[PDB]
Amino acid sequence: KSYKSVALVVGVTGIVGSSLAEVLKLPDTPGGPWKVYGVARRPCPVWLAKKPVEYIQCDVSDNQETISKLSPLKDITHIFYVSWIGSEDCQTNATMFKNILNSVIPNASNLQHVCLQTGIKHYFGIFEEVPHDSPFTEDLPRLNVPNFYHDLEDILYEETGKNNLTWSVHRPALVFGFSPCSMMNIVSTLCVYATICKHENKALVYPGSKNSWNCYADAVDADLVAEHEIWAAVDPKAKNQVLNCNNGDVFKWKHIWKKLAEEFGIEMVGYVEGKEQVSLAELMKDKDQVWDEIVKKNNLVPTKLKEIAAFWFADIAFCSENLISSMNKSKELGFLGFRNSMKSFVSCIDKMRDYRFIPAS
Amino acid sequence: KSYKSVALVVGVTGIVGSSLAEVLKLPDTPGGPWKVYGVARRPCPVWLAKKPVEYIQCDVSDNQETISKLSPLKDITHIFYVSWIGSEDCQTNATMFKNILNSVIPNASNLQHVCLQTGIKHYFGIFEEVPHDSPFTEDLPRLNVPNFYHDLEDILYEETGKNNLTWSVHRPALVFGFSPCSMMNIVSTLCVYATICKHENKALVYPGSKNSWNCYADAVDADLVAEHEIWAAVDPKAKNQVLNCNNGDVFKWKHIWKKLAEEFGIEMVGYVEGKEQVSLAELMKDKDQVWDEIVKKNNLVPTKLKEIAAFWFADIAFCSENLISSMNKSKELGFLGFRNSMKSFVSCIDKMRDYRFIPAS
Ligand SMILES: NC(=O)c1ccc[n+]([C@@H]2O[C@H](COP(=O)([O-])OP(=O)(O)OC[C@H]3O[C@@H](n4cnc5c(N)ncnc54)[C@H](O)[C@@H]3O)[C@@H](O)[C@H]2O)c1
Ligand SMILES: NC(=O)c1ccc[n+]([C@@H]2O[C@H](COP(=O)([O-])OP(=O)(O)OC[C@H]3O[C@@H](n4cnc5c(N)ncnc54)[C@H](O)[C@@H]3O)[C@@H](O)[C@H]2O)c1
Ligand SMILES: C/C(C=O)=C\CC/C(C)=C/C=O
Ligand SMILES: C/C(C=O)=C\CC/C(C)=C/C=O
Repeated sequence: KSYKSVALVVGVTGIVGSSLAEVLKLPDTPGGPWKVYGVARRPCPVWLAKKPVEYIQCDVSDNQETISKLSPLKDITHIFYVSWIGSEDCQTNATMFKNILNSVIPNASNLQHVCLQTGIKHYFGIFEEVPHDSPFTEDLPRLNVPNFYHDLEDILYEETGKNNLTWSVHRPALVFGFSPCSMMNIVSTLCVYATICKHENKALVYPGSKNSWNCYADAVDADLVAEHEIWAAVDPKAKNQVLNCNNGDVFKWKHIWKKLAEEFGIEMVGYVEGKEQVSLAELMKDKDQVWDEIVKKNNLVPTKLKEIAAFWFADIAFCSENLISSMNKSKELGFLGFRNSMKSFVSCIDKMRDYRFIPAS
Repeated sequence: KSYKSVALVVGVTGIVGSSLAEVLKLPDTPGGPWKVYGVARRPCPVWLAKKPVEYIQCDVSDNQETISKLSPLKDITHIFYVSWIGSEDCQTNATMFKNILNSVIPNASNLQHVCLQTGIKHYFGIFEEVPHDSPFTEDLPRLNVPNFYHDLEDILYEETGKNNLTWSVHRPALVFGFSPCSMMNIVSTLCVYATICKHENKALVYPGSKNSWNCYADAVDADLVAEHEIWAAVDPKAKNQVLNCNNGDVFKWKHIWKKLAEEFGIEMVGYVEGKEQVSLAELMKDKDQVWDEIVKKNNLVPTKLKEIAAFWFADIAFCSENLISSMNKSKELGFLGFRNSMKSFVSCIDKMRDYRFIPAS
C-alpha cells in the first residue's frame, strides 16, 4: 500500500507499545491509514506475530545495531518512544532514545513528530531514594533529582528544535494495560496474585498500606494513552506540549480490591485497622513453580512469573498516596478522551483472559 | 415572539437559578430560543431587573399564592427546580416542590420535563446530626436519614410517571457561583472574608481543619450546572436519570487559599501544624457594620453581610473531606462539559467584581 502515516513504535511489546499496535491499525484512527514498525528487545513473541506490525528485534542501547536496523526505514513519519531500559540509570536510558533519533532523523525525510512517553514520576521522584504537591500540573518545575526523564526531555527538545520536528511529552499515570511483557503492569500483577491465591485455596488478602487503601488514586488505560499520543502526534493544536494522561476520574484501591476478588470468585480480606504493609514481592518469592504449573494446567501463553508480574511495583503502588494528576490542560486543548477506571480495570482483566495470559473463569 | 422552549426557573435569584437565567438566553443554547420565567421569594432585586427574565415574586410554600401566580403560565415546557427553603425540614421543602408541580402540571399542556436539583448531601447526610464512601456514584442507595432530597425525589417520580413527563435529578457538588442572594455561596463568602481581612489590615488566615487543607476536594461552576440541567432537559439520551454534576477535576483548599490571597493582594497564613479549626462564623459575629461601611465606601450593590456570606457553610466545607463525586455516568451518556476548578474559582471572583457585589482591585 501507500500509507498516510508511518509509525515507529519503540517498545512495541510494552504496556503502551502493545496498545498502539492495535490502536494505530483501526480504520477510524486519526492520521490513518498507518503503517507500523514495532521495535523491541527480544524475538517477536507469538502473540505479536499474529498482528500486522513489522517487528524489528533490536537492542536500542547498541548504537551500531540500531543504525543498521533503523537507517533503512526511510518512510517513517512519527516516532512513539514508549520504552525504558528497566532501571533508573540516566545514562543508559538516554542512550536508547538518542540512538533512535540519531538513526532515524537523518534518514526519514518526511519525519514530522516525536512523541516521548515519560510519566508522573516527573512530579514526585524516582524509585530509588521531596515531592511536589498534587494535583500535578504540567508547568511544575523539575525536582532536583537524577530523573532520567530530564535527560530524555532535554534530548527531545534539542533534536526536534534543530531539525524542525514537532514534539510532545506524555506523562501518564499508572497504566491499566494487558501486556505480559511489561516491567510494570499493575493489573497483570494483581491478576497473577489472585490466580495464585485461588489455586492455593487462599483469600485475596490485601498486603498494602492503610493510606493506599483509603486515599484517592488515579490511572490510565493503555488504549487511552495510545489515543492521547496519536492525538498529539496529528492534531496541530497539541504540538510541542507537555501533557499528562489519566482516565479523567479517581478511584480507591479498596473498591478495586473488591472487584478483583469478585472477578476471581474468591473471598477478600481488606485492609485491617492497625495492621501494616507487608511486601507482596517477599510473599511471592518462590512461587515461580506454582505459576509454571498454572500456565501448563490452563494452557496459557507461557510466561515466567517475573515477566508477567512485578510484585515490587505493586508494593510501591500500595505505599503511595497523593499522586493525582490533572487532565485540565489536555481537555482545554480539546482532547476529551476518558475512561471509567473501574471499567478499564475490568476490561484489562477480560482482555488478559481473552489473550490467554491468565486463566479464564 | 414564539419560542421553542419555555423555562420555569424556580429559584432564579439562587446560585444556580441566576446562571440559568444567563445561560438559557444565549443563542447557542440547546432547546433555544428560550423564554424564561423566574420565581423567587423576594421582590426582584435590581441586578435581575436588567435581565430578560419574566420575574415572578411568589412564596412557593403558600399553595394558594402559587396557584394564582403560576396557573396562568400555560406555555411552560421545562421546569428547573433549583430552590430549597433554607433549612432541612422535609415537610416545608416538600411543600415547595409539590406546590410548583400541582400548579403547573395541570395548566401547561406542552410541559415535557422536570429537572430537580438536589446535591451530594444525598451521599453523606444532612447538616444537622454514617456516610457512603466515595467517589460517589448515582446508584448508591439512600442513607437512613430524614434527608428532604428523598421526599423531593419521591414527589418527582410520582408526578412525572403518572403524567408522562420526563425527569432528571441533578446532584451537584459544592457550587462556585456568583449570586449574592444565595444561602450557600462559598466563593462570595470567602471573597467577603478576604475583603474584610484586607480592610482591617489583617492577613488572609486560614481558619479550617488540617484535613480540609490537604485533602482532595471538588466543585462545580454554576454555569456548568446550568448546562448540565439544560442538557438533561433536552437531550433524549439523558432522560429519567439521576446525575452528578462536578467540574470534572479535583483541587485542594490550600492551593485555592493562595490564589484567593493573590486575588486580594494580601498576605496569606496557611494551615499551621497542630493548630485546630476555628469557627469563621464566630470570628465574623459582629462585622455587619464593617461590611455596610465597605459596601458604601466602594459603592457596591447593597447587601447585608448575612445575605452575601454564609460563614457557617465555609466552616462545614473546612471540616469536610472524602466527598469526591464521579462524573463517569454523565460522560458515558455524552455530556463532556467540564471546567478547570482553579479557573472557575477565579472567574467567580471576577464576575462578582464585575457585577459590583464585592470590591474591585
Ligand atoms: N507501566 C506503567 O504503569 C507506567 C506508568 C507511567 C509511566 N510509565 C513510563 O512509560 C515509559 C515506558 O514504560 P512502559 O511501562 O510503557 O514499559 P514496558 O516495561 O511496558 O515496555 C518496555 C518496552 O521497551 C523495550 N525495551 C527495553 N529495553 C530495550 C532495549 N535495549 N532495546 C529495545 N527495546 C527495549 C521492551 O522490549 C518493551 O517493549 C517509562 O518511562 C515508564 O516509567 C509507565
Ligand atoms: N449552593 C451550593 O453550593 C449547593 C451545592 C450542592 C447542592 N445544592 C443544592 O441545590 C439546591 C438549591 O440550592 P441553591 O444553593 O441553588 O439555593 P440558593 O440559596 O442559592 O437559592 C435559593 C432560591 O430559592 C428561593 N426560595 C427560597 N424559599 C422560597 C420560597 N418560599 N418561595 C420562593 N422562592 C424561594 C430563593 O429566593 C432563591 O432564589 C438545594 O437542595 C441545595 O442543597 C447547593
Ligand atoms: C507507583 C504509582 C502508584 O500509583 C504510580 C506511578 C506510576 C508510574 C509508572 C510513573 C512513571 O513516571
Ligand atoms: C460542605 C461541602 C464541602 O465541600 C459540600 C456540600 C455542598 C452541597 C451544598 C451539598 C448539597 O447536597
